[PDB]
Amino acid sequence: DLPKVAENLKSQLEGFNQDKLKNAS
Amino acid sequence: TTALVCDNGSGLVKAGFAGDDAPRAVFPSIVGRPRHQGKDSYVGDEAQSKRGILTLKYPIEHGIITNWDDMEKIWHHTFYNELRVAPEEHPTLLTEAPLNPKANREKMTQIMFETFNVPAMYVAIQAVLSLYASGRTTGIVLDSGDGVTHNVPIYEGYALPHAIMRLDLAGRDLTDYLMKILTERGYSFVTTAEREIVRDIKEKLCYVALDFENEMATAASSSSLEKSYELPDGQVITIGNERFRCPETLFQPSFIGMESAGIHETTYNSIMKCDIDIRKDLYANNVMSGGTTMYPGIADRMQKEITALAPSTMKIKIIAPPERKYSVWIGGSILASLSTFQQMWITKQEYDEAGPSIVH
Ligand SMILES: C/C1=C/C(=O)O[C@@H]2C[C@@H](CC[C@H](C)/C=C\C=C\CC1)O[C@@](O)([C@@H]1CSC(=O)N1)C2
Ligand SMILES: Nc1ncnc2c1ncn2[C@@H]1O[C@H](COP(=O)(O)OP(=O)(O)O)[C@@H](O)[C@H]1O
Ligand SMILES: [Mg+2]
Repeated sequence: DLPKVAENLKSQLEGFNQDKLKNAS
Repeated sequence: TTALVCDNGSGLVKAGFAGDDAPRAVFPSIVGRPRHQGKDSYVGDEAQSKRGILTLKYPIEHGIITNWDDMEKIWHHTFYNELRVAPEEHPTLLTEAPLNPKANREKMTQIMFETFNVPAMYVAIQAVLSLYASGRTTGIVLDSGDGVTHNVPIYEGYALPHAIMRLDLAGRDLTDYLMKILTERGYSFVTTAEREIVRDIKEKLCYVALDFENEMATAASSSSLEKSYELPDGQVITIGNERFRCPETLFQPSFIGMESAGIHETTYNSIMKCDIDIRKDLYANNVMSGGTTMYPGIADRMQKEITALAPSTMKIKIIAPPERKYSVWIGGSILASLSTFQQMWITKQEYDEAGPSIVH
C-alpha cells in the first residue's frame, strides 16, 4: 500500500531539478 | 508550514529549511558547560570562544550520538538560536550515521516528540541523502567527514547494511596527523585552539596524489610542490610532501598506525559484499560526499585505485559534486520538500499511539 508512495517518491528524486530550490543567503 | 532539515554531523551541524539549495546554519557540533562554581550551556562557536570557563564535549564524536543531555543542547541551539523557530511548528528531518543502533534512533525520536514537541519527524541515513542529492537511488557512497568515514551501497533507494563499511578515520584525524608532523618540524601545535590553525592549513594546502611514490620523488628532487602559510604569530611555515602525505592516510591508514583497509579497498570490499547483479551499477555510481572528499585529486586517485582492483571489463565512474560538503543536507532538503514525501512524516499522533519503535 505504501510501496507505491516510496515508488513515486523514488521517481520524484530521480527527476528533481536541483534548482527550484530557494537560494539560501 | 515549512519543514526543517538537521544534519547532525560528528564535526559540524548543518541546519536549514526544506527547499533551500544550502543549509542556513553550519556550526561546531560542540557543547560547553560551566567549569567552576559548581547561562549554564553554550553550543557551537560561542562554546569555543568561552572555552576558558567551560568544559567542552563532542556528543557525536564518531557519527553516533553518545550523550543525550548534550544532544538536547545542540538541537535546542539549532532550533531557537540558529534557525530561530519554534520546533512545535515545523516537521523535522534528522539525519543519522550509517549503522546507527535502533535504540539510538528511538531515543532521537523520543526527544523530538517529548522534548521538542514537533508535529512530525523523520530520520534518514546521511549517505542515502547524498546519493539522492546527485539524482540517483542506486549507487555506492563514500562519506568521509570529521569523526568517521563510511562506504554505503544503495539499491533502489535502500542502503544495504550488510555491505556497509566503516573507517574510524576522517578529517579530524588528518588534522591530528598534520599537526603531529608539524610539531615535529619545530612548530608548536598542541591546544585545540592551535589545532584549528593546522586544520585550516590542511583544507587550503593539502591534496591527494595520483601516485604517492612519483609525487614523493618530485618533492625530494625539486621544490615545485612547496606552498607557504603564514601562522598567526607571524612565522611563515612552508610545506612540501606533507601536503599530500597528510591525505595519503585515507588510502594508507598505517600512516596513523591503523592496520585497517584504505578507502579505495573499503569501497571495493563494500561492492564485493553486494549482489553480483548490481556491482556494475555501484561501480558506475561511486558518489563521494563529505568535507574530507574535497581534496584536489581524490576523485582521480579513487578512479585509479578502483579500476586496479575491479575487473578490467568493468566501467568505473567516480562522482564528486562541487557541493560535496553539503550533499547530505541538500539530500534532505530535496526529500523533505517533495510532495509525495508528506505521507512519510512520522506524526506525533502516530508516536502518541504506537511509541518510539514507530520510526523503523
Ligand atoms: C570552519 C571550521 C570547520 C570545521 O570543520 O569545524 C569542526 C568543528 C570544530 C569544533 C572545535 C573548535 C575548537 C571550535 C570551533 C570551530 C569552528 C569552525 C571550524 O572541530 C573541528 O575543527 C575538528 C578539530 S581538527 C578537525 O579536522 N576537525 C571540526
Ligand atoms: N576544502 C577542504 N579540504 C579538505 N578538508 C575539508 C575541506 N573542507 C572541510 N574539510 C574537512 O571536512 C571535515 C568534516 O566534514 P563534514 O562532512 O562536513 O562533517 P560531519 O563529518 O558531517 O561533521 C573536517 O575535518 C574538515 O576540516
Ligand atoms: Mg556527515
